[PDB]
Amino acid sequence: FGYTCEQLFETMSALQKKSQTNKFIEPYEEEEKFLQSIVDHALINYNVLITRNTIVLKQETLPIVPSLKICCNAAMSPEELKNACESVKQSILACCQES
Amino acid sequence: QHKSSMVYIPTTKEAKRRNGKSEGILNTIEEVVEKLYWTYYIHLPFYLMASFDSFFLHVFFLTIFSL
Amino acid sequence: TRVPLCEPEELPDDIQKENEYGTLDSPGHLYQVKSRHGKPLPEPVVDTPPYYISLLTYLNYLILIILGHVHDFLGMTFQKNKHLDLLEHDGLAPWFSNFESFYVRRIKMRIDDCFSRPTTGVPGRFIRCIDRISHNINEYFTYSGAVYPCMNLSSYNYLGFAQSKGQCTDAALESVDKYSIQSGGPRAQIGTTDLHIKAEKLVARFIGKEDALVFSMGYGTNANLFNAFLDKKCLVISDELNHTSIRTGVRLSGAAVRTFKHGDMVGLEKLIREQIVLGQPKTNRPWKKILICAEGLFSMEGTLCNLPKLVELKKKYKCYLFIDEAHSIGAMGPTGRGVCEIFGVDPKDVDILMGTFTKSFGAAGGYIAADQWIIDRLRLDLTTVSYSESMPAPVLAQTISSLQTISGEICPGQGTERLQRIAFNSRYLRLALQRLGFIVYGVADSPVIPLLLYCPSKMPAFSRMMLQRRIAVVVVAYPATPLIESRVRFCMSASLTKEDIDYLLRHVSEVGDKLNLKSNSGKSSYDGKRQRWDIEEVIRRTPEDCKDDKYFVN
Amino acid sequence: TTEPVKDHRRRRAAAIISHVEPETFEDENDQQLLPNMNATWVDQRGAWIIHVVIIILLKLFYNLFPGVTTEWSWTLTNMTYVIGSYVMFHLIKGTPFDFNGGAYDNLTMWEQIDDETLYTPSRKFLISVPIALFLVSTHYAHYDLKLFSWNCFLTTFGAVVPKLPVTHRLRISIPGITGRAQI
Ligand SMILES: C[C@@H]1CC[C@@]2(OC1)O[C@H]1C[C@H]3[C@@H]4CC=C5C[C@@H](OCCC(CO[C@H]6O[C@H](CO)[C@@H](O[C@H]7O[C@H](CO)[C@@H](O)[C@H](O)[C@H]7O)[C@H](O)[C@H]6O)CO[C@H]6O[C@H](CO)[C@@H](O[C@H]7O[C@H](CO)[C@@H](O)[C@H](O)[C@H]7O)[C@H](O)[C@H]6O)CC[C@]5(C)[C@H]4CC[C@]3(C)[C@H]1[C@@H]2C
Ligand SMILES: CCCCCCCCCCCCCCCCCCCCCCCCCC(=O)N[C@@H](CO)[C@H](O)[C@H](O)CCCCCCCCCCCCCC
Repeated sequence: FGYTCEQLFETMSALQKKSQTNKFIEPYEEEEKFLQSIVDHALINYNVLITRNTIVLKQETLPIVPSLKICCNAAMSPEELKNACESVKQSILACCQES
Repeated sequence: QHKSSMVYIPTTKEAKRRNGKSEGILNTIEEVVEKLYWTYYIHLPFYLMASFDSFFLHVFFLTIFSL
Repeated sequence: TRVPLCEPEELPDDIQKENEYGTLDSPGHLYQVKSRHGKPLPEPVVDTPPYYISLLTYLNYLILIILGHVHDFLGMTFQKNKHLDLLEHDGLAPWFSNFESFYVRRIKMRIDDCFSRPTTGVPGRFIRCIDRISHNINEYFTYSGAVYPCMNLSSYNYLGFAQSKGQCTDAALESVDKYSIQSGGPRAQIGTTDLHIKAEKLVARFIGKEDALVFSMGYGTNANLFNAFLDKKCLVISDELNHTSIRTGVRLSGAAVRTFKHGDMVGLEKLIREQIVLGQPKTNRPWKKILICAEGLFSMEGTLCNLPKLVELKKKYKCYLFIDEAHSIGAMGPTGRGVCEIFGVDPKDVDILMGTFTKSFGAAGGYIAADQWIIDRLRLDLTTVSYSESMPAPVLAQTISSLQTISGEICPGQGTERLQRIAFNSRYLRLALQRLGFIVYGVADSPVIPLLLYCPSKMPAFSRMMLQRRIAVVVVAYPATPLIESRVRFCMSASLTKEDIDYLLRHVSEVGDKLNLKSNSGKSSYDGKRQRWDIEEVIRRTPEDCKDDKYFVN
Repeated sequence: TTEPVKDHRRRRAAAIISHVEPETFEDENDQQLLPNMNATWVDQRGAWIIHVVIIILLKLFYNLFPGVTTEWSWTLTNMTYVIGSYVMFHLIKGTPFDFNGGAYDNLTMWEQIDDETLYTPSRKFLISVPIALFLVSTHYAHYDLKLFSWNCFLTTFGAVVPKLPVTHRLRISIPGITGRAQI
């Protein structure tokens, strides 16, 4: 995508200080769309559901970049967790390929 | 109607008239004293105060009257 | 030294049902309100007491303020070891300094027994209170584990939906059986179910807007709503008697704030004109936008806002309108739609409508209604939706049941009886109190009837004497109110009946005669003559005459 | 040194004579959001005759003791009224009730009256009452200039001088006699 975290932080801080009504950044949208693409690809092929970190960028004040998360609870079984880990690893590897 | 679990408290007038306490000869003075005490006590701050300060203010008013 | 846990009482069904909701006596005790059709709202009129009452109030407060400082100074100067909370131990400041806690310690402390009272069971028309004994001066309490019933005129259940046996309770239990009590998380990743969307559409249709949103808490709703679309370059014009949540939300938003006097529209128009002309501070550039915040019904005063004038002004000067109505969304109106129904104003004129379910529907939460193209943006721009927990299932079931009951779908003729009962009760109580000789505020239909007590030392006496008669009331005072005017706020409910009101009228008449609380002038009666009616005549003649809409000054 | 992101630091005076700095945008919003309750009660109903009633009672109580002299009694009631007014109006700075942040931490009640608007009727009444009291006291009975000069000096410097617009928003800090005042 050709952008860094510091540039995004400076752009957001400048936009907040200038009090501009319209706050739209393209590379952030592309990154969010890509991560949602991994999520959807993992959902359609295999019956495993994960989610990404949902944030509002225009309200934050400290630096932050989009990410992904996986949760677990105390009612699961080890074999299913291992199978899900393998499935999500395969999904990530397949989506990140074709460079 | 239907009964409930409420205990109704009778009013002062009903209790007095059913108790036979009302006596014309020796109750008018009591009522006058009650009125004089309550009127004096309510309209002036004694009821949010402390015992020492309330007694001090009572003595102050009593001395003011006596002088 | 600890609050005991009270064992539930075992009683037959009929007795408990009567305790929760009271059966009607006669069908002549109902009243159906009528629309206004847009006729102008007259300026309110307020009555005043004589001078000597105010003079005595001033002397009382002056003496209290002097003595408080005398004690504070002497105690802080000499007896240091006793007061270790207000002194620094080892290079650490105290949690709070003495000055900001002066009012709480010096005058409020002597009255702490009339403010917080533990209760148990469902709050209906009879509430069970725990018995407690005071030690020292309201420093700590000792409990003997004894309970006794009282009549409640202090709880927010206007339509009487707080019950333990009914269709709403059945729906809540069924929802608990079907959906568990646990939620998933924020309503952007997991935690949204079909019940949420059903409640959304039901509320949107009930209000009359096009789309809506539902939140788990009302205070958070107001505190987080404003920062999504307001900025430093905008202006907010609001009344002087708004709720704390609006103030917190506006503070977090960061915009400029101008305030106008209560009930004045000439001043409002002048302020709008001046603010439009002047512009931004120190630069005199035009504002980006202007927003008007108001309240549907004010609980401390029991008065309505003149909506048509606000709509006219916002149409003429191109401004936006925000209306807060939590006390008037279910208890007021010919059919209970809100403030937009009595005045005949089309709902599309107002921009944002907000309300809470706590007061009338018996469940906790809040909502917001607006147009589709606004809700679509707000569902993305809000911080409550993607960062905070979601609403549970039983509360949603209770709210849906209450709304379908009021709308007239699930049960044919239950809501209308409740509306008529609450209207009649409010009118009868207000008229009887005014004919006795007291002073009340209101607009002849609000469920809030504030009776004014002026001397500082009369509120605790009134509270304790009403408690001895087995009646529960709530009294407010400084600074929540103007210094001179203290009051007791009555909250009328549909569950109470007429005989309860007669009992209350007799007891309050006796207590007021004892405490010298009835001081009325000719500005409160329509004939211009001060009226002191005897009690039995009031009871005989008021319920018939309370229906005619000419006996009320405002 | 390291610079804070958001700075709200109290600064004290650094000279014998000084004036308090004008407020900022955020402070102005904080003061305008919520009405002030320390200055509202002055303009309300029955708030003017109260001073007259207090004066009448103070005269009677000080005259009640047989041993007092009329000149001495009037001087003592002047002592009481002037000291009470000075303590309430000009001595104490702050608000007993808590407002947003510090808020009115620097100004006195006389400065807070009527949103700092000058030449208001309440101010006229409050400045005229001590003058009328002084003239009534002077004309009422015989006097000698010995205590008269000091009495008029106290009346001027404890009641009149603080009310002038020149002393508005003004702070005086002696290096050792008086503590430094926040600006
Ligand atoms: C018949 C007979 C005749 C004679 C008689 O009896 C009857 O007639 C009786 C009639 C009496 C007078 C009646 C009425 C008053 C007014 C009262 O008014 C105080 C109100 C002020 C505070 O005073 C309280 O609190 C003080 C706290 O220091 C106590 O001081 C120390 O007390 C102890 C040592 O003394 C030790 O504990 C410590 O050394 C320390 O606590 C003091 O005692 C106590 O009164 C409020 O103002 C301040 O508020 C903040 C304080 O919190 C200050 O700080 C702030 O500064 C920045 C703002 O600029 C902020 O930003 C910062 O955050 C923040 O730090 C702020 O500057 C300043 O404005 C002061 C007393 C007086 C004259 C009485 C005297 C005694 C009599 C003559 C009796 C007499 C016996
Ligand atoms: C041998 C004899 C020698 C004689 C020597 C004479 C010595 C004189 C001693 C003087 C003692 C009295 C001096 C101070 C007493 C009063 C000072 C109180 C100040 C305490 C803090 C004030 C804070 C204000 C915030 C506040 O709560 N404000 C208001 C509400 O929001 C406030 O609560 C209410 O409005 C009530 C105040 C109105 C009552 C009318 C007062 C006007 C006349 C003052 C004369 C004082 C005369 C004292 C007998």
